[PDB]
Amino acid sequence: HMYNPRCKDLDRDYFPSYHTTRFQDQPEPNLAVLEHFVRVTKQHGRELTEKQGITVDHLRYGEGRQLVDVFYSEKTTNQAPLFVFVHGGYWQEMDMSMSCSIVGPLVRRGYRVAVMDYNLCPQVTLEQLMTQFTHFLNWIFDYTEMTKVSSLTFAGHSAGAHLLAQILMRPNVITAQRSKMVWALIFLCGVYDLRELSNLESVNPKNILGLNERNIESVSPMLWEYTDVTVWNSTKIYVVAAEHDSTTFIEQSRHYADVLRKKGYKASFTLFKGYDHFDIIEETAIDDSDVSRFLRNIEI
Ligand code: NA
Repeated sequence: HMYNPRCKDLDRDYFPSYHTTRFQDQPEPNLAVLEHFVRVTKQHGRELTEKQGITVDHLRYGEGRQLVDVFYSEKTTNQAPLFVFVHGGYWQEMDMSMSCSIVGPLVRRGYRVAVMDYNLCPQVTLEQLMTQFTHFLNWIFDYTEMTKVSSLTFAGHSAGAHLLAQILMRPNVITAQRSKMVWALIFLCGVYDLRELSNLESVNPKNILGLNERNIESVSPMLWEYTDVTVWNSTKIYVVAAEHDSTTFIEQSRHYADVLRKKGYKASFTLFKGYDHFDIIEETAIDDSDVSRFLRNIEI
């Protein structure tokens, strides 16, 4: 429609699972690319604590699904930097058991890694899920200050890249000092402008995101009016889109990166050759992978 001027189908251009070049021997490649996603990532999660010698602390920032699993190696100092991952799933699915592919190589490079969970729609309106996420940001800074670690990196995939993007507009929580602690913000294949997808029964069935004409501003990072930009000048921001996403996905990332840059943040856009929306996460469990080396390079 808008981010894809060649568009025919929107229910296809808003489900990344259709733009994969993988599983093409299959009648429904999309179902295949999800089955695979769910399976391998759960495998990655069990392997962390059953074969990799990594330790996990089970914490929470709130009731029920509002959990933080903190992964570390005991051979490494407790004042290690902290890497925070915010998972995807269209605000309707995905959980901790599928969110920990990224942990292993980072722990092996000397990070502590916090992998968080959140409540889904429609248990919350997206709008509420977002005030809950604000509580998680307060919790994670409260927690790092406790351990007097003063270097953090945040990464969010997909709907989690969208949820993460509020860190730049919650200054009553994220002080200038807190901002100063952040080395990088990484936004993997997110959505930033919800205006289109809001009116779809395939993405938003029976309006479970609880959106409407009045809160569309609020839930669209694309549309905000950024202030107090200079306090983020120590933080590098990387908006990433995968080569084989939807065209809509890719351009949203590209424009968000532009919005960010024009407003004067240190942001860049990347189009990541060979990846789709999903294997771009799957492969974070492999230290040698392309995406791994990308995260490594952010450090210099
Ligand atoms: Na540190």
